[PDB]
Amino acid sequence: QSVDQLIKARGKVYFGVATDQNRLTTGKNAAIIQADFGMVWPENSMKWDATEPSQGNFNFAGADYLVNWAQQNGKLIGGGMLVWHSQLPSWVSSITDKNTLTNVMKNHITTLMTRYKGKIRAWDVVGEAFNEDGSLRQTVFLNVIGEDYIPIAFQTARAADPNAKLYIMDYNLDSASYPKTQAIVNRVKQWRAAGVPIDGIGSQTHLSAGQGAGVLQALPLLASAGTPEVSILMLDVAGASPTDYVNVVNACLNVQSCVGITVFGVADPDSWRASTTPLLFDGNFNPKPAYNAIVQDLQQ
Amino acid sequence: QSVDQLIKARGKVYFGVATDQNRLTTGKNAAIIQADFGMVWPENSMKWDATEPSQGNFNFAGADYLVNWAQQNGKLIGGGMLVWHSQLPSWVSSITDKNTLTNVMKNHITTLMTRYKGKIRAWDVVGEAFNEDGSLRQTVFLNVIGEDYIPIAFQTARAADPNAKLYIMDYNLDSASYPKTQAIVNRVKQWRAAGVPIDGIGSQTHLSAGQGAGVLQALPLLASAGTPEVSILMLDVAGASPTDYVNVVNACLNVQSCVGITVFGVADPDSWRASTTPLLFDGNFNPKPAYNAIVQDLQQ
Repeated sequence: QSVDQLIKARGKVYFGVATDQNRLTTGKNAAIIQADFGMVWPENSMKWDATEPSQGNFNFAGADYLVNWAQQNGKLIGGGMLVWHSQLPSWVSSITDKNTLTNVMKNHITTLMTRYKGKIRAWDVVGEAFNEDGSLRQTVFLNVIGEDYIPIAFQTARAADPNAKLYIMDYNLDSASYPKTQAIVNRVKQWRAAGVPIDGIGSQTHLSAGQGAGVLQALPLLASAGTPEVSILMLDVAGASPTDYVNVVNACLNVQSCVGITVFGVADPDSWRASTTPLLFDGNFNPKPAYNAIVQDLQQ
Repeated sequence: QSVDQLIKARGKVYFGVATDQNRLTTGKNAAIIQADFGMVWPENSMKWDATEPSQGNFNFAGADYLVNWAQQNGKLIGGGMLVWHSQLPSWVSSITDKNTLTNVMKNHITTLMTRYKGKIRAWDVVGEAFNEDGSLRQTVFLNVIGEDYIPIAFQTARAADPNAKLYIMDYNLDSASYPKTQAIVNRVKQWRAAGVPIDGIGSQTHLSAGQGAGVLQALPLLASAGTPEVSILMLDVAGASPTDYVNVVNACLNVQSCVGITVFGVADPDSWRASTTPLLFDGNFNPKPAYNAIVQDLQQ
């Protein structure tokens, strides 16, 4: 039974999953995504070291495959990250000239978004821009361009595909009392009041056992930044307890601006932290109790 | 225990496995490969749709990753397929001029091989070139260029990297009485007598329960073509019976020119036919009975 259908029935946009070409051609991933999920997200195939490994040499084969598969099968598509310090090729982090890096950043955004113009529901334009204390992370982009790199990236992205929702993304936004959570709210409010086109906050939710409950307060706080959308992104939960997963889903239902949830893979052995069996299907592609508890929660 | 260490002790070159970047960053695949396998073969990253999706414009991000991982961890590397009708961009298959397709084919081979010159033990230069009845498969290469496309491919390959072993590969070479088995032997003997540098036949061994016994007669028949090497490539066996797998390993051991065996993935859920559970590790990354039977067989 399909959690995407059930969550749409509750007024949300999607229940989604990260995937890529070799997932869709192995295992039972393609069948499960067709039946049970409404949106796909590139596991790796749109990050910077995958898509522009040297200057101007774009690698689009993998993303092309995912985009075509999604369209053929009637699924929504997300993408990102456009601007991110991890998985950043050395040729970008070596740049010290402000104008050069500004144009490199603008060209990377514009080329990716233009290739799939109109087909991508939402992009994470900037990711992991905050330190844990809430100050801005001192990446090459902050150090060289300055604080306006975030305004410039969103402005550039809006011009490239005016139809896409533009998100800022970060992790460790799972507790309301955490400084990072409050800082991103305060900065996003101030950017949007200055005209920066930030449509969404995406919360990359990687939880330990028992941390689902805290998202019931954190997600409302993120929503108070006033963005039209917020999302739960790349969700997984060590142990995959029903309680944790149901708490996260209910946080999504409780927050009007929360458009949906994306889990970080289908089956446990294909997780980046597989020994914590943190996903909704087991190594035999059977649904786990957490999957069934979500169905039951969404039916009510 | 490492099947690769054990097969090396019986005088063979490797026990290998197919993999790629997102396998190495998820599950337990990297740790099992480090401990137990001696060679890696790209699941997808070196095929034509991934490496030359528009004419003359090459994508190497995924393949570079695999080659660097392998070098860092002391593993042999295989590559392919260079010339293959599947996963073939439509810009190639719509060429109708013989000289243009020949140059396109030569440019694809030379670029890939030159980039990793000296780092790749063996290349599958041509794949799946035969029909089941033993005639040559009518691909764009055969139709536009003619049967000379296979000599041209290998000659070009030998010039691009003289240190690499050059292989032709095909499937359903698993029975000594099947027409396709004798047919590839016939043609390889004739090509080699004409000076075509075919160093190896790679037998893409995808078996159903009970077919391992036939490989004991088929692989020596393949070896009668006189190539320096033969190999078992992309091995998997529906049901993963110890008896089938041991029979395949013993065929390798019995054939002087068989240099090793490559299995088509690490764990069952990541197989292209996962429902047949055809690999040596299960969905929790535990070694299966077939793995332990291979260990015992290699120690006898």
